[PDB]
Amino acid sequence: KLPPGWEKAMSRSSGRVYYFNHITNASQWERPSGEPARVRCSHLLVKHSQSRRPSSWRQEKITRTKEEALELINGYIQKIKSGEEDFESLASQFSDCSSAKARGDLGAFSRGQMQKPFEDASFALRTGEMSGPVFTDSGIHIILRTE
Ligand SMILES: NC(=O)c1c(F)cccc1F
Ligand SMILES: NC(=O)c1c(F)cccc1F
Repeated sequence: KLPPGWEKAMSRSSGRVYYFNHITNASQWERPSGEPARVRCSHLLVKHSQSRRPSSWRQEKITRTKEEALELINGYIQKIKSGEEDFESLASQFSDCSSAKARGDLGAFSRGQMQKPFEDASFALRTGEMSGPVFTDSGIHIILRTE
C-alpha cells in the first residue's frame, strides 16, 4: 500500500486525510509517489543552546532554546512552501552552518558520513523533495535533496 516511512493521518483542523513521513518529518496532502550509493543535499541549520557547538558565523554565542529554534524552522518551512521565499535564499541568510555561503549545499555523500538522523532523512527524500524539521546534535535542519 503505502511506501515505507509513510503513514496516513487525519488533519485536526480540516478532517482531510494527509500523509506523514516519520523519517523525514515531511507531510503532504497527496498520496506519496512510490536506494542510491550517494545523494546530494542542501540544508538550513538552526542551532540552539544545547547544540554540540552553540556558535556560528551568525552569532558568537547562540542562546536560543530548542523550542525557539523549532519555531524558526517551522516559519522558514511555511515561507518556502508558500513560495514567498526560496530555500536557497533563506539558507544563505539564516543557516547557522558554514554551508550558508554555498546556499546550504553540502555536496554529495554516502551512508556513514553524516549524523544519522540527517543521513536517514536525506536518503528517504525523493529527488527535489524537502524534509520537515530534522533533529541532530547540531540543531534542527531543513533538508533539500537536490540529486
Ligand atoms: N513540523 C513540526 O514541528 C512537526 C510536528 F508538528 C509534528 C510532527 C513532526 C513535525 F516535524
Ligand atoms: N559543501 C560544504 O560542506 C561547504 C561548502 F561547499 C562551502 C562552505 C562551507 C561548506 F560547509
